[PDB]
Amino acid sequence: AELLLGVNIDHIATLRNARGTAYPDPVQAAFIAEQAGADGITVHLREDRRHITDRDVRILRQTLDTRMNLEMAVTEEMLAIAVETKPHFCCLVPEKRQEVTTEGGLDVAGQRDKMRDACKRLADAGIQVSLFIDADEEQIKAAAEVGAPFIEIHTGCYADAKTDAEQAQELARIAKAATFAASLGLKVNAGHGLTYHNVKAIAAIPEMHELNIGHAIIGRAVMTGLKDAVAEMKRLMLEARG
Amino acid sequence: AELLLGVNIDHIATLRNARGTAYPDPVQAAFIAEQAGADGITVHLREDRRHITDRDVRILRQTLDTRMNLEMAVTEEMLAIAVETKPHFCCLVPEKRQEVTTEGGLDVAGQRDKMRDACKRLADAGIQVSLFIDADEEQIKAAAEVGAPFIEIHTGCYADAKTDAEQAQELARIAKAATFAASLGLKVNAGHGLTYHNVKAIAAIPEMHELNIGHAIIGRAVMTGLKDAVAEMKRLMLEARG
Amino acid sequence: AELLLGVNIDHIATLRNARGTAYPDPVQAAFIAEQAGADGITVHLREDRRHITDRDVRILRQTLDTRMNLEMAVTEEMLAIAVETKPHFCCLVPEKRQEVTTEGGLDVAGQRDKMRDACKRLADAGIQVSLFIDADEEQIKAAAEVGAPFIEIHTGCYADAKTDAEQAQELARIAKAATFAASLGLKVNAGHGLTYHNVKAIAAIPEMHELNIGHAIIGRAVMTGLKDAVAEMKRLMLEARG
Amino acid sequence: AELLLGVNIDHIATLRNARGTAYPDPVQAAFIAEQAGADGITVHLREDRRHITDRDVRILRQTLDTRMNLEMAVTEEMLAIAVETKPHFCCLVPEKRQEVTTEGGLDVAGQRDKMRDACKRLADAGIQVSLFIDADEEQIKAAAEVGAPFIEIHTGCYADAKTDAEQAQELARIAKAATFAASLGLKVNAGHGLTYHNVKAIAAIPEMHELNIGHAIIGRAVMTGLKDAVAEMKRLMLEARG
Amino acid sequence: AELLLGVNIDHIATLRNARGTAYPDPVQAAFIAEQAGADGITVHLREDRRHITDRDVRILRQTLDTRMNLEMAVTEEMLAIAVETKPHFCCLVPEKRQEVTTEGGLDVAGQRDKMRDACKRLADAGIQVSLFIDADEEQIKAAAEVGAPFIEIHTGCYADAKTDAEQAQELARIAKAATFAASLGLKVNAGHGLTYHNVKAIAAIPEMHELNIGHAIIGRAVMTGLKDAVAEMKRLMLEARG
Amino acid sequence: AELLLGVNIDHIATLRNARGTAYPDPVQAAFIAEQAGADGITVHLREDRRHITDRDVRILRQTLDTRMNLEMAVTEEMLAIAVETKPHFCCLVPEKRQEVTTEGGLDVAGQRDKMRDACKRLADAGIQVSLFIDADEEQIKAAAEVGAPFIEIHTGCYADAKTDAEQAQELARIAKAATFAASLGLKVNAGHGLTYHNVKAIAAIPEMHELNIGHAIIGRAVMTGLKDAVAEMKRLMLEARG
Amino acid sequence: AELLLGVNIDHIATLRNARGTAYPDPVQAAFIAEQAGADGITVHLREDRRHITDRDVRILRQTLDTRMNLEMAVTEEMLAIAVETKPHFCCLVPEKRQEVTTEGGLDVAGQRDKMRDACKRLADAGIQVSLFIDADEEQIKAAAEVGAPFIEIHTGCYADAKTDAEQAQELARIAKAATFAASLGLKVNAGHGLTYHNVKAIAAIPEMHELNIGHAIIGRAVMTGLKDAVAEMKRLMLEARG
Amino acid sequence: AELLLGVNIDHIATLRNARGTAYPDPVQAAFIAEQAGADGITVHLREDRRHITDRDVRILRQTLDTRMNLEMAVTEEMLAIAVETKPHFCCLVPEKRQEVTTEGGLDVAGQRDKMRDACKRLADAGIQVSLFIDADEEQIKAAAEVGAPFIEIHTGCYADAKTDAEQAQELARIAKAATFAASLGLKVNAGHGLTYHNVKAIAAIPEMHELNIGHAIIGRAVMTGLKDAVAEMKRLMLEARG
Repeated sequence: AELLLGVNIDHIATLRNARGTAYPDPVQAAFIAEQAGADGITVHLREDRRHITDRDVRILRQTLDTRMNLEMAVTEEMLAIAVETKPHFCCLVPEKRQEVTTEGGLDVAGQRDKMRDACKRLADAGIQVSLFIDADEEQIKAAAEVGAPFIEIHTGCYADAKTDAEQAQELARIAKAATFAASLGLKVNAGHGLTYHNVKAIAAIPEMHELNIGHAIIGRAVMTGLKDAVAEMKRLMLEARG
Repeated sequence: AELLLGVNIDHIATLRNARGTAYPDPVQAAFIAEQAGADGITVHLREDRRHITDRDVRILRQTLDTRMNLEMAVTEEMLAIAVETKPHFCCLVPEKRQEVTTEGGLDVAGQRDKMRDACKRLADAGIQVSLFIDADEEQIKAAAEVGAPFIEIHTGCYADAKTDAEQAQELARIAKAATFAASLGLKVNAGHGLTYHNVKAIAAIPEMHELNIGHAIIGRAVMTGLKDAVAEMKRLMLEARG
Repeated sequence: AELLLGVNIDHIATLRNARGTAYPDPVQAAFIAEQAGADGITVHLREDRRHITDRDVRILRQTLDTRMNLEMAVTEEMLAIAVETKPHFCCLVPEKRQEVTTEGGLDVAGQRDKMRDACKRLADAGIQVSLFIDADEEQIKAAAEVGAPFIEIHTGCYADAKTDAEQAQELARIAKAATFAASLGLKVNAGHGLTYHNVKAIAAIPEMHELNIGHAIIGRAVMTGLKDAVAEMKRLMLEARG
Repeated sequence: AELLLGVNIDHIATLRNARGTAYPDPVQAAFIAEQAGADGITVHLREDRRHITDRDVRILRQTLDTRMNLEMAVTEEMLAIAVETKPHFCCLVPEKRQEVTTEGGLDVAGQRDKMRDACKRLADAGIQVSLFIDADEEQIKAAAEVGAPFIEIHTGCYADAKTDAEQAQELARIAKAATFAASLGLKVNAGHGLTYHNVKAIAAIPEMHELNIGHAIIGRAVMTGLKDAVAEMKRLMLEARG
Repeated sequence: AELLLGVNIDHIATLRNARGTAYPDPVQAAFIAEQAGADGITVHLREDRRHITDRDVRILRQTLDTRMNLEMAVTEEMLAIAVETKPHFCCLVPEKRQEVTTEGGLDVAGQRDKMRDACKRLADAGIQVSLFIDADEEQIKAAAEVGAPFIEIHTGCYADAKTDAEQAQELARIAKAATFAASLGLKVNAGHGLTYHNVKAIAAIPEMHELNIGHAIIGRAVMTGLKDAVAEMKRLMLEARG
Repeated sequence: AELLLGVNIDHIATLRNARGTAYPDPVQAAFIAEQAGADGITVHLREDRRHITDRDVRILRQTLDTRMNLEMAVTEEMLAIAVETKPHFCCLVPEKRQEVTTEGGLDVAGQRDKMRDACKRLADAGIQVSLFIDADEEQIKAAAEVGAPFIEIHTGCYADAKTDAEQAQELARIAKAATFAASLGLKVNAGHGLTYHNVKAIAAIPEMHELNIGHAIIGRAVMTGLKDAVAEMKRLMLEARG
Repeated sequence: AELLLGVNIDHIATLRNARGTAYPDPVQAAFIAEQAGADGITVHLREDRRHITDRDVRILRQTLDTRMNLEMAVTEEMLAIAVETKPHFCCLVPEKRQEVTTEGGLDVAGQRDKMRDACKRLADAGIQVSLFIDADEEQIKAAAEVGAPFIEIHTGCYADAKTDAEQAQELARIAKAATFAASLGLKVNAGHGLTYHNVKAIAAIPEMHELNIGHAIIGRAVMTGLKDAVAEMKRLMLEARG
Repeated sequence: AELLLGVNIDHIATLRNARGTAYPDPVQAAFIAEQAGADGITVHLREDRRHITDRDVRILRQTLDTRMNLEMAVTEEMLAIAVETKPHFCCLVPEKRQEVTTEGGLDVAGQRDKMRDACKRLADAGIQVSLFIDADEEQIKAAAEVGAPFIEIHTGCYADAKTDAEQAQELARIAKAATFAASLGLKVNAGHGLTYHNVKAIAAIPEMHELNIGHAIIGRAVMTGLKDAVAEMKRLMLEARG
């Protein structure tokens, strides 16, 4: 069971929206990445459409050769959109202060009914749901209890570690959380903030299923090209596992 | 006298500022482009520091191997900064509705004193000033009258042409403006909005001195890498001239 | 301007339809071509949707950064599809033997009424029409009379030339045909069957506006990759005109 | 233990044939592939020679540097050619409806006389025979009972699996079919319809001797070139066993 | 018109023959070079089949996409092989003491009877003949009387030029000889011995039709690979005429 | 430990010597290969200096960054050259009828006196000696008694193996012979005749110390360039031991 | 973690200072290395600023995406510079002969007071200290006693080993030294003089934390380019530990 | 008319020497450069052999495939070596203060006896001599009066020009100096300190025969590799003349 990699192309759109032209087109990047080590493409459809737009989602859904992971907030609009779109995966994320925790994860343990409804609903649509949460066992437990098949652990605190001791600390937390989530029947993803220098430690955690990385790749891309940027990340990820 | 190309790296910073990390770093891109066909690097130091930051300007000024073109508004702050920085070039641009025209060019013909002061001031600092203006002969004339050594014609209307007839129209206007500006002792640049498909027609206009292109290059870069993106643009630009 | 390259990506889809998978996708090929030297993308919507399908046209129309040239037979179905799709260019080709001539181009001189009608109806939709015809003065004069802004000379016979003498003769004929056509106010294209070894003599012809090439490019792509295949064809074309 | 890759270049030919030209030439693709990770080259010599032709087989036979794997229907014409051509391997496949099962595999269970004879005849010419069958125990036993050295499991259903569950269900089917086939002294292959995204789980299966892949490889090749298409596939395969 | 390049791939077979293996296979080099700047492929079927063998010719004749230039001695064996093979071109070269010049080229002045017969016989077969001679007037007049449509000047002496004077003189000798041949209605070629550093002076000679180079190309190819080697040669040649 | 690769660059000089030119120059190949996977460079100073010449050895001895493996016949001339040259290694090979085996390797069992003298004399000079012998016990015992520290098994017969049976047997023969040699205190090498498709089985033999390959590498290099050719071989070797 | 690579870019600046230009700039090299396999960048601020200057350190400190390892002599000037610069790592090296030992590493066992002081003062600035010393137990025990968290074993002698025996001996010594050092709670690095051909034996040593390499990498960069030079060194290092 | 490029590989050696190793080796750089656009290779054999050494010159002389240009001070030691070494070109340069003018050039005007003798002596050994002088009429006349075939104008001041005006002033100086030098029968060169950014204006100057560049090329090479560094420079030079 190879460690999978989902490439988030959101920032290709960031770059496009700055001038309101058609380029660069997320649709092209998706092709490059899928053929360069990406097992899935991730797009976050924000409410304010900062980058990825409804057009993007609509055409990508028809052009992706692998599968879509729709990052979105738990709101009527987005729930409706995802059910309509039928993405293979859906990643629920906070987008406001009430749904967010002190670390930026989805507050599941405090919104059990809302999350329960959302999960069954997305599941009836044939969508595999992933609740984006902190390496918090309480949230991890609640996630399991509301029926999500996946949870994506927030690796941002780890990415932003200011000292090695602080980083090693966040690593351990993440690792124990993953092990705990698995013992609950959850498959577990991570990836937020991961870079070419801190990706290996996470990739090594056995419970990890897939890593959703975006920015570091797109940031490497402007220099070296998307093909090599994605390929390097996948190479490093597999090395971590061997 | 080879047609020169200045690569605007602003959007590398756009990409960086989206997540507040250090990468991608404009400093790296500047190296790649200078060695890939760029005769100068252009950075726009906006008042709100959307992308390029004071850090950027400060280090770039020490790392560029060619020369800096500081795009900036005519305000006390920016005038002070540029005098302090001593860029080789300075490109005055509108950033508000009063300094802008109906086309987005710097309103020179209506602010002669402000522009006159700015030009002599930047010139005393040893800076070669370029007034960013529309292909308007009135503005072109005023630009000459206030003492600017350069003017950069706004090629955006041309870039955004919706029909070929409309485009050919904007081309002619641009070409006659350039010829007119030259007969006034001005050296003339262009470049805003130019892309890999419409760059040749502009590059062919003999009066053109240097083209300041940014977005299309950076947008091509996320796919192919900055090296080739800059090189392709310079290749197309020189073909236009032969 | 300079000789333009219209890349026909039909065979990308013949490879696809040979299996029923979604790969390779013409949408990707189009992006690669548009960035490798192609000034337009061409697709031939056959009545039997043998390669290019309606889905290809619908999506391509939204993804192309340049413009679409739609080759199609002159039937109510296609004209309706074409009027609705609104591509920049349209090239009317024969699909049935009662449509073809001795050498293989559209038969305009014999179907002036239908052709006059088509041209009018497509031009009304804002589409610029081109009639694919043999290097035949009769057909060329008729193309003009019916209102077409373009004609595309069928370069097959020249590409199929079995001897050096037969080739030089076909060449001369194409060139004299092009000049005549121009004298009638027509803009002229070509490209069918053109290859890496025989494209220069055609590109050297001054009246040539755009060369639409497919098979030879795709044929080189399977070995080399589309990016280089296209850039090569383009390079050769511009060398011929210098 | 060392997983071999067998590249099928049939679709290089389909491309060519869609036009009647000499290119792209299968003979070229074989050199490229044999030097990019291919251990053998496969060609399916169909009755209607829709792609690979008698010339191809005649020249490929004198130009391959590794070995030929002739795919063919069980007929007198083919057996006769195979015996004469003396290819290293031979893969008996269904071309007609009365010789194919309900899922696609060659119907050996229901043609034991025909197959027993094919095998003895081909084996008598020093050709190692493989029967292209479904992952079905009844067919595998017939295969062994008749004497074939090899069998090639049809991964068609696994490749076409719509849901993840449906895919895992089909994987287990193949893996148990292979283990079983091995217990009866058969060497087992696969490959039909495998892609850069599903090949690994099949390559992980121990009993696999050689994987015969074609379409996905050629489909990647029109984009990246045959060399990298072939080298990637090989790399993924060995990664799966590592 | 277009200055052409014939690539002699003889030395590919030279590397092969030093071992009795099948690699490297001339057939592969051919595809590579024709797709990288070669306009024709040249092979010299020596009597002793030192490198090129009958199978090479037999198969190349079937795989070449451009055309064959068969270099050969004048012997009944070779004339029959040539008439059977029907290569597009035939270059008659000296292989024995009695047929050579002290300078190395074919002694046509001394074998007027033989050569006349060869030119006629090869001509009725539809083969364009070239005589490999020295930049000598007597041999050129001989070549002319005998009926050869082409001549290939021996650029050997120029290539081994020891001083800058010695070289400039041989250059001049060829330039005049080429003009002399043309005034006689002969088309002229050269190439033998030409390298990456001395080719341009020869390519610049107006009367030159095609350059038949092999050894310096193969010698560069062992380091950089055939493709770039061939492409690089072609480029230097085109640079010479620009 | 590390399985090593000695690259025989003899055939570089073979291409050169076919013309008396200075290119390709063995000295260049050496730098290329040592920097691409070679751990040593091997040259065979034949008596007739067919390829490698004294200057090659004289200069290589000065430019090599790793070390020289001098292949040579046992003659007073060569022993003196070797003692003078002081290459790190010396591989004694058969060049005349009286010194060869019907299989091709050095006949040590038949020249015990001569070989013993060579090993001692070359040894006092500080050269590690290897005897090029067949995978034969009598020759190995002979090599052992005479004092040679190394032996290089002749993988020729295995390389020219006609069937999969013939090959598997020669493999087995070498594997056992290698173990036999080691039990005698000899270090063992091989390589001759090994290609990109048969090298792995040999590299996997535990007792193998270094593989001295040349011809298949040069033969691949003519197409792809030395660097990738060498690097690719090295990789296959490392893959074999993993 | 995995063996880390510390790339020393000092020689980038020795190339620069050899002329007084601004190129090549170490700032660029650092970016290339950080993206090619380097986990840290090393610079040696010599008292004579022979290559790396203060400007290099000041800017690098702001541009590096990983972390700075500053090599420096133990003087008040450097310590003050180091305390202020706050690099992640500091490696104390001898610059004067009253600082060096027999083999060339720092002399800690003889200057325990100064070293205890340094370590304390640098650790107080938050810098992690490493003492560059020979593979000498006495020096290692003293490094520990004075408080250093790291030591870097001087691999020069092993890299300079004039014979295989001298090399294996130096190796064994380094390995035994590393183990001892570890038993004292010290983390151990190495790398001086390490090359592409001798780096594996050192990387294979388990106690090795990071390898700091410069000269050999830069030496390969002038030929190959930094990106590949680094990626190669890295590749070799990770192969050694697998 | 055909501008030649002469690459100086002195700094490849400075790199090497800064460490006492064998690499990087100048012999390697010369092959790379000679095959990437260099028409000759230059080496400055200084008195203190700080970079290029007697070994280098001795081996480079037997390995160059184009020709050697020996830069040296006018002394007995050097003349003697030059005469023996028999380099194709020789460039007399100042190494001491009493032999250099106020701007840098060789003082010929003030050492007519010394120079007249050097020239006659070197010329007597078949060496073409060039005097490295300033763009100063007094020195150019002395150069011609003494007999030197060539002169190499020192572009040092133009390269170091601080302001644009100062640069144009220095350019005109060089261009008039060259035209003048030409009128006296001298062949004129340049190159010192030229970069990828200022080389073109110098290459545009008609009278220029060969440009000798080194530092900028090697400085680009540590980043991109010597091949592209050399090929870019050549490309820019020819673009300037085109």
